[PDB]
Amino acid sequence: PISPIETVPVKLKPGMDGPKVKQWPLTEEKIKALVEICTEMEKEGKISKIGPENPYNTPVFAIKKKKLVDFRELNKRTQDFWEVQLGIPHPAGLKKKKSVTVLDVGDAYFSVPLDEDFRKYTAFTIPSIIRYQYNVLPQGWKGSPAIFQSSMTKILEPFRKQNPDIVICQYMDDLYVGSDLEIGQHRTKIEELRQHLLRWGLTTPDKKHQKEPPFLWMGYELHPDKWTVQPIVLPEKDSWTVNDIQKLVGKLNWASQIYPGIKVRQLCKLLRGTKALTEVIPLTEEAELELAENREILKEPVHGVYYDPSKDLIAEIQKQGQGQWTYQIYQEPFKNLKTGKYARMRGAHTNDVKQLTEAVQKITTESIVIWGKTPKFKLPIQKETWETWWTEYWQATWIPEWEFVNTPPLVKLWYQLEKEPIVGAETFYVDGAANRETKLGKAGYVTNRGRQKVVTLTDTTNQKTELQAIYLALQDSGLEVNIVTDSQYALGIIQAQPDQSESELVNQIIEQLIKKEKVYLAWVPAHKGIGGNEQ
Amino acid sequence: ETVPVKLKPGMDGPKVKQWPLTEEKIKALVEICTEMEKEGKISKIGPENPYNTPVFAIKKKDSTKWRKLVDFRELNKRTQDFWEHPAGLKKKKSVTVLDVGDAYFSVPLDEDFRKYTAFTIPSINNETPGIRYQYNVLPQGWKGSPAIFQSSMTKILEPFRKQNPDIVICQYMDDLYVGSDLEIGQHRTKIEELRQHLLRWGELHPDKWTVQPIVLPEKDSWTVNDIQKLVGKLNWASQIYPGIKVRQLCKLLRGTKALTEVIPLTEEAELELAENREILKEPVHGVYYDPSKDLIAEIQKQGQGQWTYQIYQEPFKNLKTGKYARMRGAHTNDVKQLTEAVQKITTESIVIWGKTPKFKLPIQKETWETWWTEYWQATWIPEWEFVNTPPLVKLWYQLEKE
Ligand SMILES: CCOc1ccnc(CCNC(=S)Nc2ccc(Cl)cn2)c1F
Repeated sequence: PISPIETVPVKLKPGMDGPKVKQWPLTEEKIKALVEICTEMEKEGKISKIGPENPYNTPVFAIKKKKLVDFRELNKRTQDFWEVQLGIPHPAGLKKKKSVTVLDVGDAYFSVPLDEDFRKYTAFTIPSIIRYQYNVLPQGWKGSPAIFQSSMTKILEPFRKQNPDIVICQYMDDLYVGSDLEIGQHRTKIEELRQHLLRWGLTTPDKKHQKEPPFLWMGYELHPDKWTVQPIVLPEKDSWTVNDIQKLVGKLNWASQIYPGIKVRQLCKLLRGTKALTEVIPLTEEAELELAENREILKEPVHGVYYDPSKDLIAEIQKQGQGQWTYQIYQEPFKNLKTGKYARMRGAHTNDVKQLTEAVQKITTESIVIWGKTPKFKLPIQKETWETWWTEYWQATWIPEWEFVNTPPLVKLWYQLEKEPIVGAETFYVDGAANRETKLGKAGYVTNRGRQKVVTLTDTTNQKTELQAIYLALQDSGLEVNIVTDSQYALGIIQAQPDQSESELVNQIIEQLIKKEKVYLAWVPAHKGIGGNEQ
Repeated sequence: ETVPVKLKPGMDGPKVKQWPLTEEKIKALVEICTEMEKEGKISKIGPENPYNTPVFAIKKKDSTKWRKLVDFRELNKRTQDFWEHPAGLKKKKSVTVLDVGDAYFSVPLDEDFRKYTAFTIPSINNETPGIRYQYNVLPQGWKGSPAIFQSSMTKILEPFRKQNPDIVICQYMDDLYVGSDLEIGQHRTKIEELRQHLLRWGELHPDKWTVQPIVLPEKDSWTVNDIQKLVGKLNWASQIYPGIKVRQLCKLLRGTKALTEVIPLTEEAELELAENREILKEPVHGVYYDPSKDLIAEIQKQGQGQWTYQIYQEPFKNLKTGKYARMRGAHTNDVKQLTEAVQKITTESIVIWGKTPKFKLPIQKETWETWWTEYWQATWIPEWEFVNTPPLVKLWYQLEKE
């Protein structure tokens, strides 16, 4: 079962040499075992056998399947090749076919010729209480895969060209063939293909010995016209361990994409303070009620369809809460191709709108991979909202063709600072300062209306104070307020209308800001002669 | 023949990932490459080659034809420098650019360097492994290419350089810049003339941009707020013009008056202001283009399709500054605008210093990388980083000569 395809030229990483590790003694039952098995590989097509030349010993232990090797060293010293599998084909990107067959090309590695000037660098050793090398791609070797694929890739080119309506997909030691030919028509080409791969040493299984739909995928159950979320159910446990929860919460998270509604906030709770992975944790009632309610959900599986080039792509989104979004792409309403959820945190600043934007951006690229197209978007945001937002934002932002959808809750702007001072509205001259080293400071205000205030702050920083000043101002002030400040940092923050932060304090302010009728914020240079900021 | 080329010592071939592409672009690319394969300009490669460079496709302006584009930024960064600039075009009245990418295909590439030019045509949904190739000729968008073709280029142009030592021609990458003072009439003809002279083997206005002044507000009646804002801008300004005075003003601002409060200007203050207006009438002194150091490009989004930029090698010592008003078509697309922008600016630096500046773009990496290619149109790709527009710098440049 050898192949007459020209080997690819393999080199050892420059400046390095073939292995020299030692072979470790073995039972006599394992000696006489590898002995009479190698004898096989030899007459066949695999091994050769050598002597004192090419002293590149490579470990050769044996374990039974209740011969084998280890090139760890070799591998280390072998060059690098190209990206074997920059990512796996996700179901939503497939089109329905009339018939699908998969050909397991098992020992295809060993069917491919190795680079002769390289075989050298492969050596054996079998102590009799007997030294070989390789001539074909060996199980475990760095380049076997990348090479075998490539080989396969060429071998298929003609056929693929001659039978264009036939879609072959290569994955590991497997071939995925689909088509829109009536049955017998398909079977025939399958053998044509199969006998083609055999006209090259790569032997495959007879239709009598082949795999049958549906097929299991990235958790999917695949049929020629429909895919189904391989139903899943959590275990009923009497004693829950740390690791257990971790794994559950993990498996639970995966699911939430397909079955949005799944929750784990109360399980994640169980992990707080864990002393050891093997620890056993009690189950909050809230914790049980979640498990049960989650299991109800994970009951009725999910049915789906494939991608019809003919129809356009639609992606719609909803905000499951603050910063957590749910999306579903499809062509025929309710005929979902894909569904998903994202739930991101942040830094000193963010707002639903921009977050919505980021979701969109993700979906796009995700789509571009799956369909090489970006879907039309159905966004729970008013055009005016979007409009007034982006045209004013400091950063460059955009959204491909999208269209509003009144599917509350809608993402809106929780507030908007005035563009000019509010006439007849108090004017606070906030200012904050604290001694860097000693976390302790003060921060107060003084209005044109002669109102005043200042609080001492035990344990704080500068910005915490500045922001605080501003917070104060906001607290006691009224629906209309003018606030001058010299905080470079504070300016930006607020400026950018954030509606969610990591800082409780910032959040504090955000609430306040939301609460007021009209708020104008002004910045002025620090420590100059500028009044208010002077007194 | 082909001259031996090498990477700078120690360095190794780029191994940059292929960003996913749209079908539309892929089909186009596949088509393009297959043709180019037949012609022997490129050739499929194997896995023993572990290098990679990004590629994509862009339809040229006033063209409905798909153009293949490769990002050799990394690679160029790594190829040995080859040691092989006109101040004319800088001053010229009009300039037009010529794409001679083709020139390069004619010439072969050292066989030992070829490996490095490995690039990859991706497949959708990862359905098929990618299509890998490497050049056999001198590739377009490579810094080594214009270099190795330099020689031939000269002679090719000589008969025009001689026939017209009144016109200027600077080459940069796949680009050929030519500028004369003749009216567009006698101009386009000489360009189109030259153009033919090239086909044989096989507008712009530099005199209108340089730097602008910082116009300052001017109102009938000033309020506390007004004064403050003003003072703010100046103070910052002083960083460029240390002569800027802001005392007289900062006095008026003494007390805790409502922002809306109106305030009359001290005659003393009026002078102060007056003096600053005077200063700000011209770019500060002592600004020299150093060629040993890198050229920088900062861009601020001003809103309303408005964009402001400054080119500098050192902070507060800009060499040039400008504005850019979006082009009717980006009615709603920030990324489109920014790209166009970035483009002009690079183009200008080329004219001026014939050297690409590094950008500081006010935009998320994510955003920029999902779509920039979709609006790009140039044989070259400048360097760039992403930032958070400091609120000050904007309110300042928003104050440009309108
Ligand atoms: C387990 C699915 O196998 C494959 C995976 C990836 N690609 C192919 C070939 C492409 N076939 C196409 S367009 N669609 C398609 C539809 C249903 C099923 Cl069950 C398999 N393939 C496959 F056959």
